[PDB]
Amino acid sequence: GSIIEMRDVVKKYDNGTTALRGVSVSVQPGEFAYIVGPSGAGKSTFIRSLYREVKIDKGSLSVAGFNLVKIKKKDVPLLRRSVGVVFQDYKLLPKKTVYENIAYAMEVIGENRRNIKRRVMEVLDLVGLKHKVRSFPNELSGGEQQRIAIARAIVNNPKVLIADEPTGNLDPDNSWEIMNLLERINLQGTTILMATHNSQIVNTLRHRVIAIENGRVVRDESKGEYGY
Ligand SMILES: Nc1ncnc2c1ncn2[C@@H]1O[C@H](COP(=O)(O)OP(=O)(O)O)[C@@H](O)[C@H]1O
Ligand SMILES: Nc1ncnc2c1ncn2[C@@H]1O[C@H](COP(=O)(O)OP(=O)(O)O)[C@@H](O)[C@H]1O
Repeated sequence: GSIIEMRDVVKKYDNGTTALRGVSVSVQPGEFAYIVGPSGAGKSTFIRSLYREVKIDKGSLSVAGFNLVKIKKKDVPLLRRSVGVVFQDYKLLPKKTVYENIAYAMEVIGENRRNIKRRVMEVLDLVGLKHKVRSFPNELSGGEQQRIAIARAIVNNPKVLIADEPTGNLDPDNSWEIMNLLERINLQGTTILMATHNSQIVNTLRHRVIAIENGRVVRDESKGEYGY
């Protein structure tokens, strides 16, 4: 069974621009897929629809057992605990330590504090930065910040991780390091969809490629080339 099932999705913004014009995409647990296409094709709109940051107008969309047409605002946090999200600009909170930035994504459950700490240390070890637990984001390189943000994204052990240009603000060396981390997370079973403009990454680390142009899927292929 699918972990993401999108059918005939249409999205028109308030000013009238139709950003998705009938997109259908099916993703199985454990897949790694790149989302590629020219500026304005609708990649960001597609990614945002997967964690309900944008609401679809027509079609259907299910993610991790959540019906994103039906889900109420009050339940989006629950969805966010099954879908981790990674951003091009990392979006750490600059006044919080590394520990606080990661712990913030874990829901408080009565006590929870000691359990939260063990899990924060687990994901820090997964990304190789346990020695930064008390650091602030400014003390970290861009690559280190994105590794911390990825630790935050997986802190609830989600089955899906969505990334919008996760290496777009990183230089080449750090871009490859972040790809290695994402691939390691994927090999453990997590489904990963990531939008990207990095032709060298897509052409080298071959995965499923979903190409969008003018709001429609034009190509969907195993181990595909970047094609742009
Ligand atoms: N015409 C547009 N084309 C592309 N992106 C847009 C457009 N209008 C708004 N945006 C996006 O939305 C952001 C601003 O959101 P906006 O609709 O102005 O809401 P608000 O001002 O209430 O926060 C922009 O930074 C951009 O990312
Ligand atoms: N908030 C917005 N309001 C109006 N138009 C928008 C908004 N955000 C994006 N668009 C437009 O919708 C289309 C798709 O944008 P986007 O999903 O960001 O594409 P991509 O990520 O492929 O560059 C573009 O024409 C863009 O200008």
